[PDB]
Amino acid sequence: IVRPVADFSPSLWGDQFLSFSIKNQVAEKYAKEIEALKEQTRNMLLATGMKLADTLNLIDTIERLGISYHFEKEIDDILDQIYNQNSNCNDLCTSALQFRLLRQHGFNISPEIFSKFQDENGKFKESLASDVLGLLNLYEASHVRTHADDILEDALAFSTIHLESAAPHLKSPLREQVTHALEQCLHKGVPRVETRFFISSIYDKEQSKNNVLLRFAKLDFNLLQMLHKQELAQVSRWWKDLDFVTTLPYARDRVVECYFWALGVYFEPQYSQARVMLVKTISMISIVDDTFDAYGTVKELEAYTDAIQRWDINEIDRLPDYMKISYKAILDLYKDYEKELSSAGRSHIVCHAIERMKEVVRNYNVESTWFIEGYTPPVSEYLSNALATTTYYYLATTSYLGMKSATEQDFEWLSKNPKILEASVIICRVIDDTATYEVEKSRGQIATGIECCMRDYGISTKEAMAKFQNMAETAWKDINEGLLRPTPVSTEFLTPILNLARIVEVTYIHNLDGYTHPEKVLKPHIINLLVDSIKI
Ligand SMILES: C/C(=C\COP(=O)(O)OP(=O)(O)O)CC/C=C(\C)CNc1ccccc1
Ligand SMILES: [Mg+2]
Ligand SMILES: [Mg+2]
Ligand SMILES: [Mg+2]
Repeated sequence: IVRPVADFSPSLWGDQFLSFSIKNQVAEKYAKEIEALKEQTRNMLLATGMKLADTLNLIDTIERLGISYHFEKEIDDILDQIYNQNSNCNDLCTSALQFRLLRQHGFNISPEIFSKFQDENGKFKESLASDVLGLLNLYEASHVRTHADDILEDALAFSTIHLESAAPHLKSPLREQVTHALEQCLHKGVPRVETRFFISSIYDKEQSKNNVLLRFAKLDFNLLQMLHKQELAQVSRWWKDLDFVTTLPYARDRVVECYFWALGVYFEPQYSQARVMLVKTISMISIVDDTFDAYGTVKELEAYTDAIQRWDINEIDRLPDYMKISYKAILDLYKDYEKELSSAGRSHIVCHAIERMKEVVRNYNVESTWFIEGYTPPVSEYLSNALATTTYYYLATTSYLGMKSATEQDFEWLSKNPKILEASVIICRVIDDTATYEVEKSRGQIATGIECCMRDYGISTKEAMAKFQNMAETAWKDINEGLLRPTPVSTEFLTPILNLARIVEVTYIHNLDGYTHPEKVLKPHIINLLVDSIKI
């Protein structure tokens, strides 16, 4: 039994994360200052009689600075008051920001707030083309559209063309802020990634910056980063004591990138156990994926799939030796979770993630059977199988395991494949197929996603990759709609699903598999979030 040659890049990190010792001296210093700075900032938020535009800029600034999670209450109370007052008497900049902030927090503010900036056509008044700050906020706001916001259909295109035209002559740091927005809007970016950029490249270089907020943000980011580094060290050690690097060499060695993925789902300290649990799962399912996708014979993947279904160590003897390595590690991982959760009595909930992994595995095997047989399913049939293979139903479910507040009713909701969950699953699928179309139209895979879309609709690779990006746009509208109150579960359990969609957009920016090829895209992110501190 001779197998496809290993062709993956090795982890570019070595063991540079393997051992991080926190400096308690530094950490307690940072924390002590932050407490003072926090209250200073709380009082800024609670100041009486501010103008609407000042309030929205304050909240915007704090959120971009990455310190808003300290003021969920305060910030919500303020937006709720703003929402319930209906202020239709502002300019484009304030209006667009008001719109974006309220929408991001689930307040279904009407898009009619924009009617005053449009002609009798729904086309934005061209006279606004010289109002860069207005354009900039209209641009950002244009990305939180739901299906009901067709009024904003022109906003992205209008804002874009005029931001592009103005950028070269703007002063700094506004120029850099615009250029970066044009490349990566705020709403669909990874929060820590955007925050690092905002703090260092923009806010720190503003003539007008608030020094208390700047300092607060720098200290908080560097403090959490110490936590993240501990987390990664612990996970790196865990991955090293697994040694899949040598025993399962056919697979991608990307546990750092997996941690990046878990960090994107949530960064707050309260989600530390959840990150550690999540990243282990991400890492492990990545191995399973590579075993189906680049090593195991169909006969071998059958025994593997059945053994996953039966879920019981008595099945290892039925498996090839290298498959016993991954299989016992999988079963072990879940007994780990059961125990890690044992003290808070939340052990039972593990079977939700287990069942979702079984489901992923089932569809890995189908996918495999299609490739062997050379089957090109109709797009409907292809999606009904290829949605789960994103692993995203599964990761979403996993992400709840470590959240102390996650009740059974939450998992119950997530199991019914709610529309918000399905939308980010769709985004993952259509982006993965677009990026890795020419990756694996070379590796002999006649069963690619795009290849179904072409044979089915009688359309070219052009129209195929479009009609896919099409579904991505629809899905973002559904995500945005899914955040609106009344929410089906508490917002805390929606943000991970939204964050999962964000990470896919960011990793595959410019249409490249940034996970398999972390070099160009992911490595700079990883350096700025987990290697370099923000110099103070
Ligand atoms: C990275 C991987 C699948 C993508 O690689 P590939 O394009 O070869 O998959 P495919 O066979 O088309 O499903 C899943 C393992 C890593 C995880 C959980 C998070 N990252 C992720 C990235 C893209 C798709 C799904 C998930
Ligand atoms: Mg696969
Ligand atoms: Mg794969
Ligand atoms: Mg693919």
